[PDB]
Amino acid sequence: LIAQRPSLTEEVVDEFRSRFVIEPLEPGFGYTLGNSLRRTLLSSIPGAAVTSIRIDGVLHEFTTVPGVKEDVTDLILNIKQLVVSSEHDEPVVMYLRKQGPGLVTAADIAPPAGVEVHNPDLVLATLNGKGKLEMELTVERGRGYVSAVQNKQVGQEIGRIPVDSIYSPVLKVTYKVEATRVEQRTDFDKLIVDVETKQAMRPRDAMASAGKTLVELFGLARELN
Amino acid sequence: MLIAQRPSLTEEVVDEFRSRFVIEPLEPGFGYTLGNSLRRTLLSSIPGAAVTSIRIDGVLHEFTTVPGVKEDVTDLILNIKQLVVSSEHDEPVVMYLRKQGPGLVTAADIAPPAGVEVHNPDLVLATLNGKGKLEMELTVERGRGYVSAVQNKQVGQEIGRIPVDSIYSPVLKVTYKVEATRVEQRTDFDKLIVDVETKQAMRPRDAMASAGKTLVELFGLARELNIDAEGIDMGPSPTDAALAADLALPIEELELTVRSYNCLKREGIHSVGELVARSEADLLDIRNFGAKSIDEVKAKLAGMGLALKDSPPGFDPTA
Amino acid sequence: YGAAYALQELLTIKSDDVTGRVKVYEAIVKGENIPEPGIPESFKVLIKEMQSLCLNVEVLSSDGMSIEMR
Amino acid sequence: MTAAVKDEISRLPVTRTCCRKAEVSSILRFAGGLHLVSGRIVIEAELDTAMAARRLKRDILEIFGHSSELIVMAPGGLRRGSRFVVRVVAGGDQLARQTGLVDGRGRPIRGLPPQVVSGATCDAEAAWRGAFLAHGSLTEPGRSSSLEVTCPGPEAALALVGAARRLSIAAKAREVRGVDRVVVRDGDAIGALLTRLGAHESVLAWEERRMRREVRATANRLANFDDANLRRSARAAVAAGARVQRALEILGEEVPEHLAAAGRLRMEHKQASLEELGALADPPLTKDAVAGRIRRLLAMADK
Amino acid sequence: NIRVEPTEEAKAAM
Amino acid sequence: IILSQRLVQDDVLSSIHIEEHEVDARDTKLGPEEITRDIPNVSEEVLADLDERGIIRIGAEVVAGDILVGKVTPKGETELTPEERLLRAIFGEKAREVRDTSLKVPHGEIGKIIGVRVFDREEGDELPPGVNQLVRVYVAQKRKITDGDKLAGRHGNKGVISKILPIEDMPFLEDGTPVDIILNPLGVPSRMNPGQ
Amino acid sequence: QLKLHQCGLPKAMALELFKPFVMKRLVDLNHAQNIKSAKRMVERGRTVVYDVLEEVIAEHPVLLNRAPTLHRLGIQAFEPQLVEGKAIQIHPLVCTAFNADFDGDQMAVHLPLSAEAQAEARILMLSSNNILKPADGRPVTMPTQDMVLGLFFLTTDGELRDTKGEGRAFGSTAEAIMAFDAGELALQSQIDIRFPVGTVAPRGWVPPVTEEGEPEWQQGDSFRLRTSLGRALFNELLPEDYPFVDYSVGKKQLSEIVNDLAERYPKVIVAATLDNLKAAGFYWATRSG
Amino acid sequence: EDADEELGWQERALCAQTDPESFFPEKGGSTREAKKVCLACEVRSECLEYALQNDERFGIWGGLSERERRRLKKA
Amino acid sequence: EGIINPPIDELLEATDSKYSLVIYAAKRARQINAYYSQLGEGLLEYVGPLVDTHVHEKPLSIALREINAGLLTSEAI
Ligand code: SF4
Ligand SMILES: [Mg+2]
Ligand SMILES: [Zn+2]
Repeated sequence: LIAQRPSLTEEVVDEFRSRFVIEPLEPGFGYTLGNSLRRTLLSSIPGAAVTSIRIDGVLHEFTTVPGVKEDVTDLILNIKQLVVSSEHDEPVVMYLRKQGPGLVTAADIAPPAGVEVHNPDLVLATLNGKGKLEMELTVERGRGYVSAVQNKQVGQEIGRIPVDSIYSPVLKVTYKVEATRVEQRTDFDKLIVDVETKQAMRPRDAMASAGKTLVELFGLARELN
Repeated sequence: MLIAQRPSLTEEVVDEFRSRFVIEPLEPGFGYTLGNSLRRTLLSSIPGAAVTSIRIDGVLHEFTTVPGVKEDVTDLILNIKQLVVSSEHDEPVVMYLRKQGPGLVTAADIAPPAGVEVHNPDLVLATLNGKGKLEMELTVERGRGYVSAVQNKQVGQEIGRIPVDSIYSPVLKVTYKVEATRVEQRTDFDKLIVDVETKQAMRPRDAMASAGKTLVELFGLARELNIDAEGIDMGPSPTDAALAADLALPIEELELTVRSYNCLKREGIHSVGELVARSEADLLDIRNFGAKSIDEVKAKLAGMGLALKDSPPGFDPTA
Repeated sequence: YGAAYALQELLTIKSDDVTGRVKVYEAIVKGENIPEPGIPESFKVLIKEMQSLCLNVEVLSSDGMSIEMR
Repeated sequence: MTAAVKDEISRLPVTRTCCRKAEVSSILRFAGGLHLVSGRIVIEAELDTAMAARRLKRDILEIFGHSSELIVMAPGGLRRGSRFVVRVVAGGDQLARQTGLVDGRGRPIRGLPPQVVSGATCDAEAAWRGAFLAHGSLTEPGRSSSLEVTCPGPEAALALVGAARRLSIAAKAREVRGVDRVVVRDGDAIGALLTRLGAHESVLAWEERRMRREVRATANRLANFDDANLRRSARAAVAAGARVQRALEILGEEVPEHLAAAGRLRMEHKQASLEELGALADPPLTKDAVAGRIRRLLAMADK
Repeated sequence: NIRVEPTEEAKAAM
Repeated sequence: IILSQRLVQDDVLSSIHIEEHEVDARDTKLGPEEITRDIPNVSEEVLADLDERGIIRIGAEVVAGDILVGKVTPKGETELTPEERLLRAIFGEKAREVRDTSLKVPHGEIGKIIGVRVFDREEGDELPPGVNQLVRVYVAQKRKITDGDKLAGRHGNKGVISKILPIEDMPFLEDGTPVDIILNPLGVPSRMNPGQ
Repeated sequence: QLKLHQCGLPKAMALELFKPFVMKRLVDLNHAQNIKSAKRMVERGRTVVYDVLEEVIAEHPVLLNRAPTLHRLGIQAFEPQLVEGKAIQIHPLVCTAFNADFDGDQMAVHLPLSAEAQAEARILMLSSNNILKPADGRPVTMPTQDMVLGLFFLTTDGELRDTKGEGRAFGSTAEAIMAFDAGELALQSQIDIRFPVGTVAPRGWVPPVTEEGEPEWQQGDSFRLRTSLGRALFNELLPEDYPFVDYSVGKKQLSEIVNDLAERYPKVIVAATLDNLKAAGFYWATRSG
Repeated sequence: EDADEELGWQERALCAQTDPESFFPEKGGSTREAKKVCLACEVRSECLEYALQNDERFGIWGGLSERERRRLKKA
Repeated sequence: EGIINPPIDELLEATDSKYSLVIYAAKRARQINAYYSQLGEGLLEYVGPLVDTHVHEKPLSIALREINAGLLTSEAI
């Protein structure tokens, strides 16, 4: 019987990639913890995302703006990959305005205070000499994937276009267990969880949130006595 | 974020030592995140004590039969393995069984030393015929989970030692399943059912509590990375959520002696919370004091159970 | 299968019993017993065509008396 | 007094679904309430009757599909009532919405639900059954009687009056000190109504009582029916003397001089009025003194 | 061509 | 076939479908039919997305039962049953003598309005004889992949999606890459198409 | 996840099929004042309408049919339940009876109305009372694919497998499972397992351990057996009275077992055993490799 | 609530929960009861407007009798 | 629970075959439904149910439960 308790340490591979090493666990007990952490990370990590738009001269998705090279149904696919973070529990709004020829990168949006656009290099559209773009993007907070239909408000406007929302800052999570067989006359596991996030928060915060959620969930079983 | 629907855990009892717990309603998913974890923690993360090896007599390895006893070596080893014991010594402890003559040698004939106990004396270990003798030795020690005789084979060779599989974990069999449960709201809300079966020593509820505590510690290990990190908030903890109906109510009292209520109203007490704590000194020092008034603010004050000088919740008045 | 009532309702009060469809709808809406099926319209159309072919089709009761189907 | 009639009413078997829905709606509208909690709604119903609580519970569960609690904490709060409070927590919002208490996406409903009103006459009979079970009083201001039900507002009182009209009966709404009720003064109408509700044994007992008692000619008029009313208040003082004999069964607990003298004067001069009794005191004491003394004697002999 | 009716014993119980 | 939720998140298998609804105002014995938003007896809320000439607005979202084009057809003199006449007398709603035949979306249809094309016989359009006016309305909707939709490959391997699992609970490679589709191997050998 | 007597209807089809019943029910519960308002409420598709539908749909069988109807088992009565989608859900076992594949096939649903029709669809045409085939008498409601494979991989000999253990003695099947969870035992390795006093010894097994002065009984004899863990897990699916199988179970053996169960046991037990076999076969086919 | 729809001001009439016969007295009947009831109804203004628009000289609407409605309509 | 309750084997111990059981249960169900429909109006010969019921239970299920419990008898006319 071992009296040693498991301990966790962190290593940084990239600014948005970390390896968390947990050891020593009981034999045949690392895969379960790793998979539970992976499920929690990929499922229920809160974030912020765009939830609707409206353009100056557009009434529905299935049309095109004079002067831009993309349909209004491709701008939507381009702004779905728009990684943002928000601090206001209300539906914040930001404005995009561009005139003249050139590429409308994500760096051309004017976020208000408390919200950010974390990848100011995504290309949203390209305008010729006779085209101008003016639109407003609504930012909300949530978790998981919320479809456009669920984003429809009651009695909305004619020009409001709801959009699919992906409230998830975690990009790729994996794990691996090494059977250490450490020299204590016994065998034990060593779990290593590799976490990569999409440049919205560091993996440490994602792991902390997952741990908080799992602790809250298991507390109900703990207090059964 | 807020879960908006706190799950609940409910137990059912099938036998003396068999239970069936239900957790519901879990969010979509989450029936598999904490099902395999609970099962494995129950089956491999609870301390126990068990027999490690036995020394039947000065003569053995004649696996055909042990002289004097009806059964054979394998049946004897299985019967020993069924034994349930509890121990407190970290080091191995040796006890002896010295039944003699014809009859049925059972667990009650063992002579455990101090610090160890056998919880099922009625278990039958063998049958002796023809005035046979059975002078057996059992070594007991603590551990976790199931560890086989492999990993217990001793390089040092002793004539009579025979290692046996050790079942340390109190819980013997755990199964789980998940189902859909929601009708009012959207479907896909998970309900988790876990069937637990243990041995005579421990009840399923204790095993569930220990597993939950261990998992909570394990995941707090990771939550410590950044304490100021948002997660899924259950919100209304049942204890204080229920006790808010009587502990932090603005009304000091509803039914009580009018004299005492009037005296304490205009003296610096509005909500019962301000009075529950630091009661003795406040009632003593200031002009407002009473000898038998304690009976009206100590016993009858406990609308649903409460003593004074108790920490009150909601210290911020919701003015 | 040997299910006669299911077949009879599938052939009369769900397809052809003109006066039976409304009665069964009313019975369900008012929460009472479904009424007995009648005689389908297709049989009457067949008899009319056969009579139009100068054939003396007629239905007889227990005694040798015609019913005339209204 | 009334308890027997209410028991006869409640024990009666009711079959038609509309009548049961109407009775449940009426009982929930008179002697029940909504208690907003946690942003949702819970329904409570406090009944001062033996089994009508079971009747309401069963009717709710069967015709509406809900499960009740039936906590027997007394309604008065002093534990003396020993009367039953039935509660509905889970789904009580739907019970409130589909019983008629609250509808239209707005505040609760002041009077009876619109569905109980404008229904077959049997439905009005059910409405009276429920209303008379919730509250009620079968008073006898003299030899002829008068029903009474304290409705929770003028709208409910007027609705009950209208429902009575459909039963051919005569009803009168009334209000005093801001609390209002429905009164049917005529004794024959009282019997007619109490027959419709369902009670018959109680009807027979009331009919024999009033018929025998009322036939006491006193020339009507003032000073000839007024003296009859002085004698009727003297019979009320005879009931007070029965309370005094209840106090005697209790022994009165070794009462002091004043109350003993007052009780003795009341008993010996069983017909003398309070003023007349007071005139008999050695130090002439006013009607007020005897009034207070009888008040406090009744208070003491309450146990 | 049957006739269904509760037994005498069953009627009394209810 | 089992699918991943990613194929629904990223519109990998989503497609736009368009339908057209056509209605014409023609001539009748009791006078011509007209297209207008002055429908005889309709709660005003329905006539909210209709424009000046009674044709739904471009960009409006329709659901089953909605009105696309407002049309009124005359019916002439008729005799009402006693109950209907008594009810009308109660509520005093004078009959208009023209009923509604407006064009409505069929049952189980949704989508936005893409285009409205209207032809007038009095504007020189070559409408057939006895057709005063014609109008066509286009409704478009984007469909995502859902269970019941049929998928297939190039080797004659087809099947209907019977499940769409979350991304987390999908068999994932050693580096955390979930698989987007799971196919039964029992169908490969017996069908003799090892090409897949 | 369905049982042998259950089917899954999309809520649109269910609502359109049961319209009069739901109208009457929601008029009864005062969710509407009259049939006109109830009809409008159902047509507009409110929320409580589906809550009422979920309870008017209970214990009302529906006939499921697939054209062409080559034999009487092509029409079968199922108990419906609402599912979220636009496609029906069919238990995997009845497919063979319907000759139904899942590559675009369609089926039709009919609704019995009267008490006689419901009684016929409930007693005569029920799905779990039609195990055998009228043509020759062999079961058709039997595990067919990915279940035969699972129950075969489970109950088979370790010819070329990495059979580890092969000589260990276990005091119960729970201990064997605990040893298997750890990388110590194989699902097909031959081990000595002791069974409780409830199990029935294998058909044959005429000799117990040779004794003297005290015999063994056909039941209540705590007997050790040389068998694999997979065979014990398989036998934990059959009824409590069924003798131990202890041999490889392909499709012929499984067909014989199902025929014996149908002949010797009530219908409810047979349906429960079939569902147990279905679930276990799917699980172990997933874990088969 | 979840109704999400209103038919009009009729649904919010207090008199619906009260004796409908009290608003049409007979043979010398009184008017205090119905008039008192109307003064608490929220849609009283709408009821009076509807009564004036339809110009019906029977019953009492908006808390006014037929004679009061005539006098108001005179202007 | 559900449509498989009571079991067919137990029910068949009270009749001769499935065909007769169908008519037996159907007639009992019609009697129960008629009793419910006309319960409010004047009394009629219809009786039952003879067993504990639910809020809104199908009369056929109640009839089958009564048949299984042994509270009914079928004659020949
Ligand atoms: S004002 Fe009109 S709606 Fe209101 S209570 Fe009076 S009559 Fe009824
Ligand atoms: Mg096919
Ligand atoms: Zn009635």
